[PDB]
Amino acid sequence: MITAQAVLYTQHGEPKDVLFTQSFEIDDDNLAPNEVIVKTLGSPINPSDINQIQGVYPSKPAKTTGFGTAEPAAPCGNEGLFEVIKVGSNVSSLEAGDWVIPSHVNFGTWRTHALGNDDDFIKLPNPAQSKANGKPNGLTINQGATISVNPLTAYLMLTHYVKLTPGKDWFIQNGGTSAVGKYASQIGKLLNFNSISVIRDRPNLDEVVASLKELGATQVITEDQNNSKEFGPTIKEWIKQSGGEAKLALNCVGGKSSTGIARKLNNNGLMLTYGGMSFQPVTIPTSLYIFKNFTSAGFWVTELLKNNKELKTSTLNQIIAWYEEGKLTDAKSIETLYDGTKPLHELYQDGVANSKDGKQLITY
Amino acid sequence: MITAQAVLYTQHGEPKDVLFTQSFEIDDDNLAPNEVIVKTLGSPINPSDINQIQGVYPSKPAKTTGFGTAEPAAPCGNEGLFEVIKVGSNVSSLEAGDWVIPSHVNFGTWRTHALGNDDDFIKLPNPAQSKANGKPNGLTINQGATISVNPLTAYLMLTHYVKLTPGKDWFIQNGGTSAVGKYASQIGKLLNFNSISVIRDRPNLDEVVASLKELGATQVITEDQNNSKEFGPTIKEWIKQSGGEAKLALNCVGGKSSTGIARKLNNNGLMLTYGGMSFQPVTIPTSLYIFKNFTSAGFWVTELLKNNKELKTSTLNQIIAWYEEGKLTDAKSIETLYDGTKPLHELYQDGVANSKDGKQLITY
Repeated sequence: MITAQAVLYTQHGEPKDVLFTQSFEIDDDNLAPNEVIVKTLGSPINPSDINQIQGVYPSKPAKTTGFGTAEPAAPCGNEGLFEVIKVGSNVSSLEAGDWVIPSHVNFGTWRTHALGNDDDFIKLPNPAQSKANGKPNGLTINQGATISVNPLTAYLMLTHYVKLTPGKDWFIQNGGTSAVGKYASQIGKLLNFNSISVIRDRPNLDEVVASLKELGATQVITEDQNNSKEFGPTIKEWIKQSGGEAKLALNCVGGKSSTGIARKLNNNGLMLTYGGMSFQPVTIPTSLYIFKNFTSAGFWVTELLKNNKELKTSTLNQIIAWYEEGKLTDAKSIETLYDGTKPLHELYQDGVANSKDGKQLITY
Repeated sequence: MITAQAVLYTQHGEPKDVLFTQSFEIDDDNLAPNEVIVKTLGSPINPSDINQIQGVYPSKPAKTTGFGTAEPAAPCGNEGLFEVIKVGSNVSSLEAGDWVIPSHVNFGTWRTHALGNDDDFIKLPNPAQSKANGKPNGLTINQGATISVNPLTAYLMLTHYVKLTPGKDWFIQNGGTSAVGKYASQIGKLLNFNSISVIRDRPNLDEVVASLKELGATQVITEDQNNSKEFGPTIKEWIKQSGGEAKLALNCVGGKSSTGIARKLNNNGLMLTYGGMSFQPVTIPTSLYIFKNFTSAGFWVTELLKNNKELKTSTLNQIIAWYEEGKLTDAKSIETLYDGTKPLHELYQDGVANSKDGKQLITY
């Protein structure tokens, strides 16, 4: 018997108000043939996890009595890295010591342990296995635990919609220092796409620019420069000199920033909106739609990879391999280790409150 | 020889400052084999016509000296109804008395006559021909003169992008009292599509609403109602009771109105923006793109039909048949007849100045 902890809520609301910790049992002596028990290594806090709890994100786990509660309760967290502890008699795809992530969203990763079926999980190579496979790196816990949302988002937006000609064509993105933005710059470099990253001005601007360019952004401009009529010829020349075209815009900001990046595209451009900065709508001039054959659409990795296991698998495999081959780097998380002195839900509540400090990873 | 008049400008600007009327001669008795001489019967004043004159429209006729000016001067007008008066020795597709429209944009329709090739024109049936062939109606001059843009725009937006299920599915549009809006309502009735028309409020709202419903709008709402959060449930219930979905939004306004109609689409909705209400960008909440698989695109009839003569023909033939059958109606134009006692360009200048009165048609 294993006693486990899970972070739950019985009603939607702010995490600081509605979260609690539930102790529950998992019978490791009574595994069904296709069942596996996993023990959590780490799980991050993403905006989507918080919005889910808040009741404003339309993909969420059902409230159930599964954790032995008095009322139906929902678990929390959609991504996480776990270690396989024990497998049932018919399980061949997993064995003890393997690393896994959930195969689907809404699994609930803010907890110490989970019992599921072997197909509720996708195997990642653990460091010993990457090493034995001759790879120069193994995945870190943070890499494994955040692999399933941000890296896939960047990869898919860049490859699944418009085909950019390698060595010629351009994408432009705002939120250039966001997690997805930094992955997009790296993947753009790997795919041989040119890119412009648009970022907020800041005091250490020269250093941030050099850092993004090392990641793979071809050019970096500020939002003031994006807005500036008089800075605008510089950008047209960049694209002209390359011999290609700006075909794709990635928007996670909205408002004036969305306008500014849309206007930099050539004719027949596509914008994908994958995020937003509160009550700031996507704002595009009428003339771009009518006279420049401009299209604006959305991206939501959750919906896209719903009923597309092959696309999910093959994208995941490439991201894993790139970490192993030293070709992709993650932003560092602030790690809080659960040792059992403080209620689990409180580590996550602190993480939520401290979101502006950086990506919060609760580790175990 | 024929003595003709054309409305020209040598410099871009407001029509009231830059237009003048140029006399020119057309060699009546000296047509090349494929050439055609037409007399204008009527040409409307459209916003795009004015925008070309202002120099802020991306598709314009070349400035030349072919009208007998001293400087380069461009003609005016893209839409118009002409009557063939004489044809060259190898023309078989057209004869004297035939009604025709220009086959391409930038023809210059604000003039009394023109010389072209047979392939610069598309034939429409004249009323004598429709009548002789047993049709209950023939085209009026206004119908013919205005057939080439607005009716085709309404037909194509409704049928070429998304397939609406007869009896069940919905489109929503703003500018419901616009020429295109009133065509879309009628086409909606004829093809059994449900529709919501959003219109600005006005002192005679009830009369306008009754009139749009007779043309074929299923429901008519004000912009206030469009902006109301509390009205969402009524719209949701209209769509639920029909068993269909709101799949298509037609936007010619921008700003809050565009937000409003977008929000009323079901998942997987498409917006086509075909016009805009002066410095009001298309404004779409982030959540629609991410969570409702919303797409926003453009519509420009000039670009769509450039190299799709067959789509143009087929569409036009339908509008022509509906007019002959009495199934489609135009909005009545204010007509100013050119008789030689007032300079032609002054008739157009007055029309531009009187745009708020209604569509202006100069006749000959």
